[PDB]
Amino acid sequence: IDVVVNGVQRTPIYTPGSAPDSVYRNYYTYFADTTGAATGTSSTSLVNGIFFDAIPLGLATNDTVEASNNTNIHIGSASIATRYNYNDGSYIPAFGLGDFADYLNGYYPSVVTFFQGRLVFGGFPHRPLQVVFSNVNDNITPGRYYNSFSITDDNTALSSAFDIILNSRPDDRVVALIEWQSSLFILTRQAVFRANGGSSILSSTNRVISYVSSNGCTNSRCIVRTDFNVMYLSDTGVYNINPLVENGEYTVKELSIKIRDKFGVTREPVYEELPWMAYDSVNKQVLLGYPDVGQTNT
Amino acid sequence: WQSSLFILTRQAVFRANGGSSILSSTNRVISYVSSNGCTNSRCIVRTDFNVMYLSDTGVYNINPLVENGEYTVKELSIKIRDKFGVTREPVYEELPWMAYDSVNKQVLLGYPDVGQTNTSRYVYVYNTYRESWTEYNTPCGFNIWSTTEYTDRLLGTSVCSILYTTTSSGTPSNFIIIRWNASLYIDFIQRKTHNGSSYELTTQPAVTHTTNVNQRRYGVNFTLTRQNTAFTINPVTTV
Amino acid sequence: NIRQVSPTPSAGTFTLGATNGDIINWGVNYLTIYTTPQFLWNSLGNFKRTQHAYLFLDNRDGVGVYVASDVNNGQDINQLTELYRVPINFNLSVMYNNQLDGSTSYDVMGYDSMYWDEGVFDVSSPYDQYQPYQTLKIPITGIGYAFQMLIWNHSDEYFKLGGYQIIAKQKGKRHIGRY
Amino acid sequence: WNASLYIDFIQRKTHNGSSYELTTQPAVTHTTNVNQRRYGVNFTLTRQNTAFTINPVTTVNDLYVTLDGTLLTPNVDYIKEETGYIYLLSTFSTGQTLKIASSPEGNTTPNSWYTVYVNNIRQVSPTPSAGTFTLGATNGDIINWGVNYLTIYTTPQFLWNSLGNFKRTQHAYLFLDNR
Amino acid sequence: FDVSSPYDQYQPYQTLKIPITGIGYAFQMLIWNHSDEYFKLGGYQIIAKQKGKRHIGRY
Amino acid sequence: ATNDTVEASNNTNIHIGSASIATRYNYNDGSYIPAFGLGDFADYLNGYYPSVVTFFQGRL
Amino acid sequence: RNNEVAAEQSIQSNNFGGLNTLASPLNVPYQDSPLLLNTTVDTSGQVYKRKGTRITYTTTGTSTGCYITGFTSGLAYQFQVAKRGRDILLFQTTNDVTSLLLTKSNVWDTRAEAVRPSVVTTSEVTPRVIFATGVNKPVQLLFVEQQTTQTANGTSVVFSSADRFVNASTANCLVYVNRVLVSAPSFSYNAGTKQLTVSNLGSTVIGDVIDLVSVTWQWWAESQFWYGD
Amino acid sequence: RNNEVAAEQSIQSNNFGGLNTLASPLNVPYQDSPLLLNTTVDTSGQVYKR
Repeated sequence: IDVVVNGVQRTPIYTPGSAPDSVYRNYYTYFADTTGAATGTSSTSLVNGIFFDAIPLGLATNDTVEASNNTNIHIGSASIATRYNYNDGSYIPAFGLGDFADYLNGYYPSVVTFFQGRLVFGGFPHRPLQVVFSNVNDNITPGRYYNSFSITDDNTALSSAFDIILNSRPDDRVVALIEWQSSLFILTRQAVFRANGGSSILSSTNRVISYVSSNGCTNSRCIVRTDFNVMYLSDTGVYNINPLVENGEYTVKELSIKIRDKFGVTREPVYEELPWMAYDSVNKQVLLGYPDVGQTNT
Repeated sequence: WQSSLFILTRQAVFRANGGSSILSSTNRVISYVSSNGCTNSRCIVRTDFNVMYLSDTGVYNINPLVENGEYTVKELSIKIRDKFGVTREPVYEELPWMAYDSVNKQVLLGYPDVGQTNTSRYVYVYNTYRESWTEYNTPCGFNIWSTTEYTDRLLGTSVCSILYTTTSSGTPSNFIIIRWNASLYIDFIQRKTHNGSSYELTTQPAVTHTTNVNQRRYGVNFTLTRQNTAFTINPVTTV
Repeated sequence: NIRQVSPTPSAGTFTLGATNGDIINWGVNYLTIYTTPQFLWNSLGNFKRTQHAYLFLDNRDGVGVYVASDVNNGQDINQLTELYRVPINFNLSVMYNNQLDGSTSYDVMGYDSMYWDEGVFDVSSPYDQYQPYQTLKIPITGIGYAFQMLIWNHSDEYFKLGGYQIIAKQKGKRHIGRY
Repeated sequence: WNASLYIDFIQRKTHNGSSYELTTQPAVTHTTNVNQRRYGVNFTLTRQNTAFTINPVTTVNDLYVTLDGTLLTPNVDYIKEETGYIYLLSTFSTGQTLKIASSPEGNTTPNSWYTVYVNNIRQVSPTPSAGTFTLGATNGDIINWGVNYLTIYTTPQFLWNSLGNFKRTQHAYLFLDNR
Repeated sequence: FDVSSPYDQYQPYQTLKIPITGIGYAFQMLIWNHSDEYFKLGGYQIIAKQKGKRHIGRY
Repeated sequence: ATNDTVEASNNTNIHIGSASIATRYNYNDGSYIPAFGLGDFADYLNGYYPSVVTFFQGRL
Repeated sequence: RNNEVAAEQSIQSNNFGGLNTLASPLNVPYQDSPLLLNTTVDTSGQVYKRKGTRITYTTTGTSTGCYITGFTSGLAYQFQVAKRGRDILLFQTTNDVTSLLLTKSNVWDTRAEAVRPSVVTTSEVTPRVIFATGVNKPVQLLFVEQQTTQTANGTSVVFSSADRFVNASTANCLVYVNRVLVSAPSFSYNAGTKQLTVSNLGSTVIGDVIDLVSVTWQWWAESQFWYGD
Repeated sequence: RNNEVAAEQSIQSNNFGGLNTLASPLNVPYQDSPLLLNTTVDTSGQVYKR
């Protein structure tokens, strides 16, 4: 556990009355469960909370506190367990991301996008239909952007982070996220959902999820925006998302209706990651990389 | 469906829309869509284009109106109306079912007949894009309890159904799970390694009658026999 | 993967004289029928003498053959190799005058075995299956005010009709009945 | 994408007396069995990485077929079939190596599967050695080399609304832009 | 003389008349290329005459 | 305490299978899961229970 | 007359209309068919024979009010959850072979033996399948999963903090070793320290992934929630 | 019949429809191609090499 107060890293206190105990803005670590609480006595003590009861008590009312776990597991071997100091392999604090991503078992977000100035994480192995939106840009910490993911009663502003839970068919997970025509399209492996903030921004109190279609997407690399529409690759072909004249809600239209026989290899899970879509704006073209049976690499 | 909640009651369709907010205690407005109800909870499906449900008279989708944005119903099984209508007796209401096969963009409808109160007997396939209908038929009937879409650990997404092939005093005596779209063109495919044992067959399609000297005409199909092992015959009388 | 003559079942069970370790696949045949709309040339009384039916079939799913690597338990390799994985054959029945006593051409793709003066060398039977797209000219000679075609099958054989065309000529209104 | 030449995997180099590396030659390899006569050529039937697409016109000799290093004849020793198969007509044994490589100019120019430019002048492709070829060019010359690919445009099938009537074709007029 | 080969390439817009004599109930064209050469087809037209129904097969 | 949570449940295992138990969920089989306020609408004495379930806007 | 006669002498390739049994044989459109049996009609108008059905599972016994649905649990693990009479069945299908894994007997009573339920699944951390019969209490089937890595070469593995597997047995718990199901694992739970030892796993190499999936069933009991105030 | 026959004796310059592998060879529209390989189809209906 590394604690940074007002931009300066602070030293933990283990034995009361020691040398770092008389330094202001220093902290103790502790563990608490149903049977009581125990304060950390050494660096190897198992703790999950902090407090600031030093010889000088507490902090100023506007001091910023950043407590981070610097355990470099589930990451490459060139990483280091120190805070970012214009070096390689350091860590950047993600405020509240651990409340949704399992940093112990290794479940981490897999789909990322931007919507209304907010960073959006969509795909969790253990939370397949949960989408997390960060704060609006640099509202929590001036200078740093899209760093807050905490949803608590500490900050109840509409510009803070929030989340959406989707209800759909079994064996369904979020595979793609995109922004199009004032709406956010969440393409899950078996469905399409739409989030519209209306006349206001998409916040915790202004989220309405619309069910577009029961036709899902393959992966996050099979969604593109062209000069006219938004396209995605499904198990049966290529589908674009277009509004309805009846009520303004969005439906899907099959663009690869003439080449349906060339699609359908991706209903085996091993072939789902291979296909991709890219948009060539110079020639007004869409490139589709599609796999075959027998080649599982690309 | 489409920001709305559709409540299909046995004789009506209702819509609940929260507007720009969620559906809460102070934000519920119930709209009357149609007087065409639904059969059961397993006769509602969502396709890639619409929402489909089975009523007493056919299959209807729910679609919005251009005039004001309100929803109405459109009959999709307009060409096969004569194949529906058995479900206005309460005993046949639970039997029919609907399932969505997203791999082939099809809707499978299990529909019952008169004389078979255990399960549905006929399967009708609805190709969604062309709004088209066809029939899947097997000897002794497709007696299906339920059909769903599953994931085989090797073959991928597939469609399976639960059936019975042998009947004991009007009660099913076996439980079989089958998968659609097999590699061969025969029904109820079984694979076995030969170890010197014998191979079990399903029920032979046949009908049995007790002849009366004053009666010379005897039915062969299910409509005229009401027997479980009744099969469909070639309409060509010279075959 | 070799179709056998079905033995007589005993008490819902049958036996085979196969070698131990052989793979056995068995199932029940189902009846497949495609019916064309009735053609009347906008006349309920005029006869129409049919001459030919042209059927356009797609055989791309049936042009595949078995290879030597599909041999199981040291079976007869020559019986399996160059054998079509998906046999293609169907029946064509034509009925007239709203009656169901029509004329049937049974095996229009050809024989599934080799015949003298009919089979070809180096091509597995039927040799009409090996063409990815095939056009079959079936002579259907009959007279009626209304005619209709059923393309059907009741075996393990597969067909894929891509199109059809019926050639006919118009005669006088001389229909009297079936009896 | 969208290079200045009409060949794939274009590589440019300055000649310094060294050799030029080529990509994988499009070819498929089979171990012949005496009871099997049909061997697939495309990826759908071979599942091999170096599998290429063949010209659908069966009268075009776009293949270089070798049996244990011996070149085979397009019509005397094998047959190019419409279903992505090659049928062997001659006598062979089990365990022999059958290699089918892409040679768009036939058996006469087996190296015709790639194009070499020396100072914007097309040269006769030399025989590669271990995926590498040498040129007798002057030092400082610019060498551009790449792999040829098959380009096909197919017109819709013309039937004149008749599946039985013959159509004698006389001429095809093609209007081309050469700007 | 004075025109590089092919001399039909030097015309910005060209029309080629190609005699294709054959008989069949269905006919089809492939415009193909397996070399470094480039083509740009702007249009095509087929001339044909009708004959009466005598197709038997390929064998 | 003002923030104490209280859950009072009827553990009568009637109108249910014979393999059920009258104890709270403790990673067991046939135990009961508390449904807060469901008895105000479903008749747990005469056996009238809901027959259709769906999900809408994060609500069962 | 000309339109109909020319259409009936024309090539009929637009057969995408499917089955039409309501129109008279005189009035059936040229795109439709008056009798389709076991034929699949393509979007392009091609009519082909339908594929057959493959029997993946067979058993003998009385079955009434049956239902089946597909499910995927917390990890990528696909199952088939079925109701057969009074019982709940868990299936797993691989290469057209379906294996019965768990059988929860006597979940419902004789009144709901023949009643088809309304079924919905939840995408929670611990997923569950909700069965609703009109005559019995709502039922839930809960899946609880844990994952671990093997540290030693042997036939046993140790799950730490396995406080959710206090009643783990063959009738409740399934064990997967490198995504392969173990036929007969043995469970031993320690009360003093939260540890579950799973043995009879076979040959386990260091670094192998062991997944523990406990499937349980509960009923919904009426309750009231209040705060202390 | 007249429409199709006159269309197939007409100049085919509107080839902008691209590839159509789903339709039968008898049912492929005159704007479509049943087999396109390495050909770029322009908006105006011109088919050139890629």
